[PDB]
Amino acid sequence: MKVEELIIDGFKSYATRTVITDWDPQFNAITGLNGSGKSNILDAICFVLGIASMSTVRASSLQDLIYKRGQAGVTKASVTIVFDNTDKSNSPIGFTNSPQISVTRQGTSKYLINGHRAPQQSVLQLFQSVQLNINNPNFLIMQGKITKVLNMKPSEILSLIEEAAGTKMFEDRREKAERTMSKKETKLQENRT
Amino acid sequence: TWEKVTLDFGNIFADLLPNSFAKLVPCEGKDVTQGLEVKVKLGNIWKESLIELSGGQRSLIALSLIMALLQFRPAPMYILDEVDAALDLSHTQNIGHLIKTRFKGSQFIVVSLKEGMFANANRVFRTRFQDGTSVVXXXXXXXX
Repeated sequence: MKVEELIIDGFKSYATRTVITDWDPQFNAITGLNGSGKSNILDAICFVLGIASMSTVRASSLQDLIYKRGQAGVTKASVTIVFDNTDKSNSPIGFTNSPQISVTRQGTSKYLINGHRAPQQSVLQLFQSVQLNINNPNFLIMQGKITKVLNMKPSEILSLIEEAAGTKMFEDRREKAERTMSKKETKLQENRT
Repeated sequence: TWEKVTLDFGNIFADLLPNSFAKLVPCEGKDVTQGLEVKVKLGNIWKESLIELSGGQRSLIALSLIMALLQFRPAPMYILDEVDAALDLSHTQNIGHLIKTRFKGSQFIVVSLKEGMFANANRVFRTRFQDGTSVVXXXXXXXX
């Protein structure tokens, strides 16, 4: 569940043409004079997943994800990712014999399962080897710009955040649905009697 | 669950912000179940809330609460949005020290807001830049 290398390309206003390595589990800082080449792969993950809370990624057409859609040299939405499974806990049943994987995605008509024409699901596997569950904001993606939103928060939202470990509202809604269903079905049982 | 979060709040606020720990005390004479507040402290002195804190020391308690929420579902990847403007470089170095001595197993990176900052970690991504994505029939007789 540890990223090894990230060699991606195909985006408009940032800085390609090298690979990053040595993704140690603890410390890989960010310091430079040009911000165009510091942490933009996170921005790439933003359009990979499609987080709609920030406007810097959502536009009229998605083709802004490519390097100027082709009028600058790169037409295909190229992204190459080599991911190795350091641990066996993030590997589901049937994926034990595939710790290392290399996925390329585009030629922006369709994606590539390891180089075979297929739908956009490939990118999911392209991030599957590091347990990056794209359903929830958790699983190494980020907590996000909520850093600047959680200021001046009352007690009720804090209690909600603390109960989010149990989600008592979810079970309460499920129990309310169960109660309505059981009322209707007990009326049906009375009709049957 | 509330006992665990209350016992965690103290150490979480104590380790990151030095000499200032708090407790998940209810708001106004109630129980933690139906109400809870925070008594933020400014280092050595003991004040009521984080309103008197600076911007950097406020982002510190913000990220401490973020880590308290994320510790239920951990993940070895952290991102900080270069909020060392109001804070000091030495305070951020101490924060990184506390991270590597408490948050072992968490890749810490920074998004570039103000260039030329956050050199507190051992490894750092340098600046090499070109075009697109960041990088370093007798029956009756018998019967009757």
